[PDB]
Amino acid sequence: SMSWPSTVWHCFLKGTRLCFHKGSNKEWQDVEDFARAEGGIHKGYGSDGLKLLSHEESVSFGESVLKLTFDPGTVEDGLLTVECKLDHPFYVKNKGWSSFYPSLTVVQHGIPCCEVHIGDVCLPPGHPDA
Repeated sequence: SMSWPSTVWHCFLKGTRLCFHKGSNKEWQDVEDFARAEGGIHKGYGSDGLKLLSHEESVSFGESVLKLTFDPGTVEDGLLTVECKLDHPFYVKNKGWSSFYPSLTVVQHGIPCCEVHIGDVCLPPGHPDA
């Protein structure tokens, strides 16, 4: 609808931290450090979308953050847990732009959003349905 913000890797914005449940690195890593380290252990990861399974809120170094767990749809690829800002937007298949905090997303990105819920399939930029 409104055009994509600048993503670092998959649908994830700057400041996101990634924790892959499977593979050679199961530690938390900054998304930019990860994207630089790739070209490529995770090529194509989540290319059909990332289904949100769970969410919670936390504080990290004085900042309120979300912690989310996503399913890419293949057991062998494994789940992904991320830490992201409260205003992180997601482009949900069959629903469009969504956020856990639509008003904070408006201020930070200018994008009007529905509310995200468990079950939503979050698409990467350039997915055919995105």
